[PDB]
Amino acid sequence: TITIEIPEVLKKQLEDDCYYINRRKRLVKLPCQTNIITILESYVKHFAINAAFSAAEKNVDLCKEMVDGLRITFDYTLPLVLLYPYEQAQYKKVTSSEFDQPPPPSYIYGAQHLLRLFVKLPEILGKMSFSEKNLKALLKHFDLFLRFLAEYHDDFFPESAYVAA
Amino acid sequence: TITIEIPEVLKKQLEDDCYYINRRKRLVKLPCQTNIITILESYVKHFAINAAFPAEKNVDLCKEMVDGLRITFDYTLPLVLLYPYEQAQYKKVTSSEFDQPPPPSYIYGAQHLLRLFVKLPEILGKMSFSEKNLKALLKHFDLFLRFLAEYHDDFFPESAYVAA
Amino acid sequence: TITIEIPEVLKKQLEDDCYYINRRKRLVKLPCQTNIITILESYVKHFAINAAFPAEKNVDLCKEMVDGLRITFDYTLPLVLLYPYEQAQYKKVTSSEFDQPPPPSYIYGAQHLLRLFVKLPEILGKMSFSEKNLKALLKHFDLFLRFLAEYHDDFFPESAYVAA
Amino acid sequence: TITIEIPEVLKKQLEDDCYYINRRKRLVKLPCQTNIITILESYVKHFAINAAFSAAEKNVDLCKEMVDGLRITFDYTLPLVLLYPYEQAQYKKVTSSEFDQPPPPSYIYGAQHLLRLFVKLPEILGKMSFSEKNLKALLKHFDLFLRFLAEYHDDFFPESAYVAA
Amino acid sequence: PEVTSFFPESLLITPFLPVVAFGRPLPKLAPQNFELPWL
Amino acid sequence: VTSFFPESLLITPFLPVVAFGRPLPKLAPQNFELPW
Amino acid sequence: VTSFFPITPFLPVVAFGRPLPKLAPQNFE
Amino acid sequence: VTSFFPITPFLPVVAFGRPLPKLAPQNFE
Repeated sequence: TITIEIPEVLKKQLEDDCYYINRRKRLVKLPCQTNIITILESYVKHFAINAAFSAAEKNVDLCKEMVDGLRITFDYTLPLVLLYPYEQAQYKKVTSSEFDQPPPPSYIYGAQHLLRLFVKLPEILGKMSFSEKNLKALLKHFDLFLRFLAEYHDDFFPESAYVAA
Repeated sequence: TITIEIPEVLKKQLEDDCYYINRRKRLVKLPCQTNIITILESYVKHFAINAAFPAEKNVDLCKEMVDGLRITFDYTLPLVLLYPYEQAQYKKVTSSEFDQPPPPSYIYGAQHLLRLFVKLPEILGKMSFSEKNLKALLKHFDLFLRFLAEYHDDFFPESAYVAA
Repeated sequence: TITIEIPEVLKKQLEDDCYYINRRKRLVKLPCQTNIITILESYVKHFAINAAFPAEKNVDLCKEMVDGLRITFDYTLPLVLLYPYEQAQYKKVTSSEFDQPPPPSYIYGAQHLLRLFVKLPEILGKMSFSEKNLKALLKHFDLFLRFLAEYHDDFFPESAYVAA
Repeated sequence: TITIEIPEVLKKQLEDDCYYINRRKRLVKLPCQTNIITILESYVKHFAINAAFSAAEKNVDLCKEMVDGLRITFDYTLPLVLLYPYEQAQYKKVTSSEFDQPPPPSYIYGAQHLLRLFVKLPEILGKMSFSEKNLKALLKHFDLFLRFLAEYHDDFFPESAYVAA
Repeated sequence: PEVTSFFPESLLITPFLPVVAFGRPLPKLAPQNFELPWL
Repeated sequence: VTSFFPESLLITPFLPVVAFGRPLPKLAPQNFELPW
Repeated sequence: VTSFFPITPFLPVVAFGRPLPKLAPQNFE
Repeated sequence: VTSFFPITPFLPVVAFGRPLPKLAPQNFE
């Protein structure tokens, strides 16, 4: 089985997230001022400079594939496997309002839900059969991203992201 | 087998298109000032104005068609809609949101969009449509093709093609 | 979801089967003196005798089922019908018309054929059967399973199992 | 495009075959006393003694895959693409008479129809995308088989194989 | 017997088992009368 | 009905939605929960 | 590695009048 | 070479409410 280790800073964050929604009865305000598209855009910039200057790991092109994979994976996953029972009415309401189709989850949700995906990812990645060489390189790129997500946790996860409605 | 009739105004247009590229050795300037995304957005508006004054007066059903077209085109273009000469252009164009390759829909225009209507029946045969849904869809292509024929002069300027 | 009810005589048999292999550490002797090809050939005769004295009493429809079973089994066995212990046996058995690997149907017997009826519903879910054809088919499994239960003593001798 | 060269001895044989059926109005007697299963069996034996005693082309295992491929390919191909308009009634009558299903074309037809397949094979092989390394090895194994078929043409192709009601 | 949307999980796709010759799936052939590529 | 059998049996390969170079798989709806 | 990345209807295996689905290996229970 | 030889439903690309078939490259005519 596949394991993707979560930085304990973000493990806590996930526990907080849970407590907020199904206990303190709170919801992330949507759309997030800073959505998943922009979070991912930010990482790519940061990846690119951290290569050029420093000292599959340092591959900026390989990074971009990962990020794009994430936004496709999230778009599909969110309404199926990443919601809490309480968050259901919010999803229905949000997607109901290019050709006037339903905006994709990536343009609506933010860091809170993106992180949830990293819990489900191993399950999902097991079901698509990756080659040995390609999987390791990919899993490493998640670690880097998670490291990045932990390193700037204060900025990506403001408490004011949650709402009482 | 599925048939999608092309208005003879556009049939001619397609014959012109062919002559330009593999005989007069010309190429559509890319990106088109007016691309497929905007052509499709224009039709939706002027479907909805038309509606104002159950089947194919369903503006929602229209929108599904248009979105299908842009997905189908995006996939189809580099595989089945190019001429042998147009190959180098495609390579060069796609090489230059996350700095990925812009999708064919944002680059190409009315010239190539029309080509798709030639290949569509073949493709639509391969995905098994229900009776009720296929007829409704085919009618929505007719309407779009009439729309395309009705404003043929605006959508198809000759100056769209180049020597360089 | 599809359900194929197993006669409780055979349900027990399946529980016995399990206990033998991964607890009492036993294995069906292979090849079985009476294999799946012959079991299936026996049922067809029986069916035809029973038919004499709808789609139920349709001998041709019966034959399609039986052939489907032997195809389905041939494919299924090494993937979804083995126990972890039975793996080394399979490897050894298939290793020894054109000197290819004898198909599972000519090697295995009633013990494994029955296992398939547990997995069948989910497999049958994945191939989309028409309403009319599925019901007729499921009924033909019931008849076969009753047949299997009716002569359970003959098809399932305990001596079918060994332990080094 | 893929080319499979036919030994001119067998090219002639194919021209004869044609003349017999749609001009002299003749049909191969079915089932053939020596069918395709046995022809293929015979080649494998011949291949194996040859590899052992001589001077991918020598790989007896690779040969066996070819032969098996041939009988599967033939079974499927015959009633679709290998018959002449006149031969249609024969096929219908033949297959109509393990579980009392229709005997597969391989057990009924002989050298006459097997050869026909080598005409259609290139088009068919074009449609399944073979890797470079695997295709060349395969095409060579057809050459060897065709050489074998030409070398014993008198035995495999008796004229008495054809019929007239 | 109207229609308002072309869109409906039954949209998911099951890989099926190919009949395989020489390590590749057997392809589509449309019926055709046998003819020799040299008249 | 007399036969389970009928060209319609031929199988069309369809275009996968692809993430990280692999097709996206089936997921049955499920309420999100933390593995600890 | 520099990418996670690298057309014809086919004949299927048929049983009971329908194509056989591919199955991922699994221990029987 | 010694052989000519060398599992999950997937999400497809959908258009007009149905999956898009894969297409073998071809010159337009």
